Amino acid sequence: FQSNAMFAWWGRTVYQFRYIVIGVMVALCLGGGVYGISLGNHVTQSGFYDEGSQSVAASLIGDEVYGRDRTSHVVAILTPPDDKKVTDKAWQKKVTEELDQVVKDHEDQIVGWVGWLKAPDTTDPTVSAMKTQDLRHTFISIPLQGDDDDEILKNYQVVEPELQQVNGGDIRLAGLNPLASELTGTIGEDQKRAEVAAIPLVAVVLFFVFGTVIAAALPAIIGGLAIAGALGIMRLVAEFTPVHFFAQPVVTLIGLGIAIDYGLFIVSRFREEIAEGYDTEAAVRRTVMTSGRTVVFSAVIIVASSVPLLLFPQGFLKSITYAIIASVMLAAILSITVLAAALAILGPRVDALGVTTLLFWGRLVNVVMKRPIAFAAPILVVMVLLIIPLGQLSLGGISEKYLPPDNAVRQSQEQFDKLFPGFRTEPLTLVMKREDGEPITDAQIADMRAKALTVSGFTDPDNDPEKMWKERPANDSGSKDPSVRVIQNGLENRNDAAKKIDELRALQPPHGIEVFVGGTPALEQDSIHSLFDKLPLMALILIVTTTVLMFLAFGSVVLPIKAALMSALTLGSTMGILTWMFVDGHGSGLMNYTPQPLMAPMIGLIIAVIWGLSTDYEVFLVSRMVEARERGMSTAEAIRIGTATTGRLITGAALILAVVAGAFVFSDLVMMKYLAFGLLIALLLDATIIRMFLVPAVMKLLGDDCWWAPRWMKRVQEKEFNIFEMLRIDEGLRLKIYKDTEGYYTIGIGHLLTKSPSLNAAKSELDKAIGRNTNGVITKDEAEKLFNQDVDAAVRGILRNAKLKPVYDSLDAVRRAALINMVFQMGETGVAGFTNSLRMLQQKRWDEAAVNLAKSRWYNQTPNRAKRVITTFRTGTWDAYEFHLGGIKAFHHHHHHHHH
Ligand SMILES: CCCCCCCCCCCCO[C@@H]1O[C@H](CO)[C@@H](O[C@H]2O[C@H](CO)[C@@H](O)[C@H](O)[C@H]2O)[C@H](O)[C@H]1O
Ligand SMILES: CCCCCCCCCCCCO[C@@H]1O[C@H](CO)[C@@H](O[C@H]2O[C@H](CO)[C@@H](O)[C@H](O)[C@H]2O)[C@H](O)[C@H]1O
Ligand SMILES: CCCCCCCCCCCCO[C@@H]1O[C@H](CO)[C@@H](O[C@H]2O[C@H](CO)[C@@H](O)[C@H](O)[C@H]2O)[C@H](O)[C@H]1O
Ligand SMILES: CCCCCCCCCCCCO[C@@H]1O[C@H](CO)[C@@H](O[C@H]2O[C@H](CO)[C@@H](O)[C@H](O)[C@H]2O)[C@H](O)[C@H]1O
Ligand SMILES: CCCCCCCCCCCCO[C@@H]1O[C@H](CO)[C@@H](O[C@H]2O[C@H](CO)[C@@H](O)[C@H](O)[C@H]2O)[C@H](O)[C@H]1O
Ligand SMILES: CCCCCCCCCCCCO[C@@H]1O[C@H](CO)[C@@H](O[C@H]2O[C@H](CO)[C@@H](O)[C@H](O)[C@H]2O)[C@H](O)[C@H]1O
Ligand SMILES: CC(C)=CCC/C(C)=C/CNCCN[C@H]1[C@@H]2C[C@H]3C[C@@H](C2)C[C@@H]1C3
Ligand SMILES: NC(=O)CN(CC(=O)O)CC(=O)O
Ligand SMILES: NC(=O)CN(CC(=O)O)CC(=O)O
Repeated sequence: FQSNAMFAWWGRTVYQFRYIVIGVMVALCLGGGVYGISLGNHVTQSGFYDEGSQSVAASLIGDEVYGRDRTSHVVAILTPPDDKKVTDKAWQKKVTEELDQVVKDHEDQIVGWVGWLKAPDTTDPTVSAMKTQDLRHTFISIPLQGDDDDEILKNYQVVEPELQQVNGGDIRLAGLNPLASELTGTIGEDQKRAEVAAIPLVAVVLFFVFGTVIAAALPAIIGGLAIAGALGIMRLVAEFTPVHFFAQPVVTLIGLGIAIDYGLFIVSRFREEIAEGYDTEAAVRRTVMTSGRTVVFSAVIIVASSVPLLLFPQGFLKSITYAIIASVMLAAILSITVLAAALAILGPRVDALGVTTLLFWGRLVNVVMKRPIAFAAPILVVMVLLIIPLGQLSLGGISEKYLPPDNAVRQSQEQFDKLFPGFRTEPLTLVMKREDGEPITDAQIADMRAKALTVSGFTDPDNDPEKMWKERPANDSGSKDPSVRVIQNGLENRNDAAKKIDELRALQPPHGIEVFVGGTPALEQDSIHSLFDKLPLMALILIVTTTVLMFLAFGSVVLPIKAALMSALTLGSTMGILTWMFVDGHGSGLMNYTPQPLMAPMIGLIIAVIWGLSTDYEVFLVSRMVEARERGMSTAEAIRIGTATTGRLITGAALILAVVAGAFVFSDLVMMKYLAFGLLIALLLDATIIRMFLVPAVMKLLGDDCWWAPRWMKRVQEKEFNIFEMLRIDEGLRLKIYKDTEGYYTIGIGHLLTKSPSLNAAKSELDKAIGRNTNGVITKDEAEKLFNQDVDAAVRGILRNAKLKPVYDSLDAVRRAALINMVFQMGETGVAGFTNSLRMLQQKRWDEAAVNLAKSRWYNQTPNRAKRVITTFRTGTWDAYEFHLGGIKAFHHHHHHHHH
């Protein structure tokens, strides 16, 4: 619990079942990936509104009674080839027959085609308006089949290829479905751009991190298994709840980079351990206990940064939140299962194949350390003046402007609105529902119209307020229930939406009738309102949880307050820049996008994403500084320690992430660029300004005060392993007299009492040793003290031996215990026989000594104990004893049994 206890268990478990683990998980990830390629046909485009808003309710009631509008499904501009005019009866007949053929061949997809071209001899002003007055252009409407927008789009995409060939191909398709097909079509382009531009780029970066093919390929394989598995999970999620189109690229944009970053960290750690002298099995466990632990905790931070998005009612954000959680969790799991097992099978062979086969930063901190205010105050001000273009943001819905200005589908729509003005409308609606269920009378309608005319700001083309707020059209999909009537009118200024909606909702409905104010402006504004109405609580929950987790990771009261400061800074600065780029349009001409109002759900998402990004990177950096301090370093040093060995990893992690996000800034979908850029900025801001400058400078405000909590701080007693626990394993611990392998009476930790066959003689010796009537039984304490005096005796003899005193003096405390261990087992004169091996140890040639000692007869008679001691010589840690193989069936009394 709250301890490496379980990571230690899994670290050794994953090695032991390295074949089973690596087989099952790859099977599941590949199996899921195969199952996850059908996700593309089970995704939705809906989820940008508030399902519980009055505007959505108005739409449901409206569509129920009057029928959903299908006149906007497909709009098609027809233009006669040889500067001919639409009045040409011959041209009229060929095109008409072409249109009838498409409808005849696709009646499951198409309702029919409607337009002036169907009745050129009409007196209808609107129908006659479906042709330009130069008679060079005319448009038709092509209503499609389907009971929801996803089904309708699929029906469009079915008939689109043949529909595009009408009029010799000179037919321009616009409206909802051609635009929706183009907007959702951006997904595949971004995926393919990642698969071709981002993947080899990541491969190169990885190959410049490790000098080896295998070591560089492993993180890439993990990312690929993560994407496959995550998409399979999202496909499973689709069986229960709607999954948005935008969830698929998020898996690749965010999941892939994070997964590879995880793999990079763990493989890198595994190599450290190998180089430190630990064998494969131990290296695997130590990697999981440290890096695996860091990865899992990283996943928790990101999940905790994503969950608050579920407070938002937009299905768009919910799907994405599910996608992030599924990606990050799977990434963390894979890095400590498949990857660990792979390293457990490969071992040092992760560096077997190198480049041949397919072919004082450290004082810079000090500068700012000495000069904290020389760097902090300017940056602290600069990143605030970057927040000032965050006070100038606009919010809108989805339009053709989300596509680049040179996009053919966008331009077709823009030509339609140019050639045929007035046809495209976004009116506010007054949806009236009578509660009794009885018909709504003309008196009640005239009542509502009057109260609507009270509100100003609505269009009036016919210059007569009697012809304002006309009744919504009805089709054959409508129930025509008399208890529901809908009147509607458009705004003169669309930026008056939020205000005019309230005024309409301020009116008083007549005769007990529920009035629902709807329309696309209402849907957008209600969604905008819903998101900022809940943003504070989401922000509170976000900040609190991330701070609470940092209370646990740091053990400080100030540092989490400090990091919150930093994230809120790098957030507001980043979002201020994004607003400067996408709202004000700085960079628009260069990156070929249109300056426009943002989308409110993308703000909630980018807040969570930037926050979790800032928190995760600072936790890893700071947590280590903390470890150095506990290790005994100085405030200024602990910081130096921290920054320097997180350095190469953080930059290597930020870079790979930047590559992936960099592939997505080229997306034709403008909100995708907004997201990908938000990544790059906050990433760059943390990999440099925050980490290398602000943090250390804003860590010097004080020496020893940032580390402070009451006695509600980590105990970290550390059960500092000692020589007592060491030989307790090798020689046993018995509190009652027993016979060892030679049949001699022994007690405690291998302490010979006597060679007499008499038990009472041994009890005699024990009573004189402990200083009381023991009756053959001692306490653990008495055994420990007894053991100590034996250790002192062994040391005195070692220091008395001229063959052992030099090597003993040269050794660290841990390796000294290993030498004492040998003296206990075979005696000083025995240990002094290893003249060459002792010389190697004295020269700190750990590997050579370890190799040489294994060739001994001592290793032959007692391999398990010898390997334990030898490993201790190789690494200089207690690792060989803190985790050892069970058994130890034979106990034997040691040399240097001290007597009173
Ligand atoms: C772990 C890493 C890799 C992840 C890989 C994930 C594998 C995905 C699961 C394997 C395939 C599951 O198969 C799928 O399961 C669900 C069970 O609820 C079934 O779905 C069933 O339950 C839902 C519950 O409302 C019903 O709406 C549905 O009509 C019904 O058929 C699917 O018909 C089946 O096709
Ligand atoms: C992502 C952004 C999406 C952008 C969406 C842009 C789509 C624009 C859709 C334009 C809709 C044009 O739809 C067109 O409207 C007129 C009415 O106004 C219809 O005309 C219909 O109503 C008129 C009178 O109101 C009747 O006299 C006529 O008999 C009838 O056909 C046309 O049959 C239809 O083709
Ligand atoms: C990256 C993949 C993620 C998927 C991206 C989303 C693509 C699908 C949504 C594109 C269109 C947005 O959703 C759509 O917006 C337009 C206006 O905003 C609405 O269209 C409304 O306004 C237009 C004029 O502007 C009217 O002609 C039309 O009668 C009316 O319905 C649609 O009712 C709504 O369905
Ligand atoms: C060890 C294996 C390593 C690789 C494993 C990863 C497998 C998954 C990678 C590809 C993601 C799934 O496959 C993906 O599915 C959808 C539908 O099938 C495709 O995309 C399709 O629908 C999307 C939106 O729904 C459209 O934008 C696109 O025009 C269309 O082609 C993607 O272009 C394809 O990339
Ligand atoms: C601390 C633990 C961290 C790990 C948490 C893992 C995440 C799992 C939490 C799922 C929350 C429950 O998910 C529940 O179903 C859907 C999912 O969109 C939500 O969606 C709700 O509104 C949508 C509109 O889009 C409806 O289609 C849906 O019928 C409705 O349930 C609910 O508001 C939510 O209550
Ligand atoms: C992690 C920290 C998180 C930060 C905490 C965030 C709390 C900030 C709450 C501010 C509330 C802003 O409130 C919101 O402002 C914008 C304008 O700016 C309004 O938006 C309205 O005005 C703008 C400009 O005229 C229009 O483009 C937009 O279509 C319209 O809806 C919203 O209707 C309103 O709800
Ligand atoms: C998607 C939402 C809600 C937030 C963004 C999620 C993102 C990118 C966090 C940044 N952190 C991911 C990789 N971080 C890397 C990992 C390896 C190593 C040690 C840890 C873990 C810290 C660094 C260096
Ligand atoms: N482990 C040892 O020192 C064995 N030595 C024995 C010695 O140094 O006297 C022989 C050797 O190094 O080959
Ligand atoms: N492990 C035992 O029971 C006996 N041991 C001997 C010992 O621990 O001293 C054999 C060995 O370690 O190879």
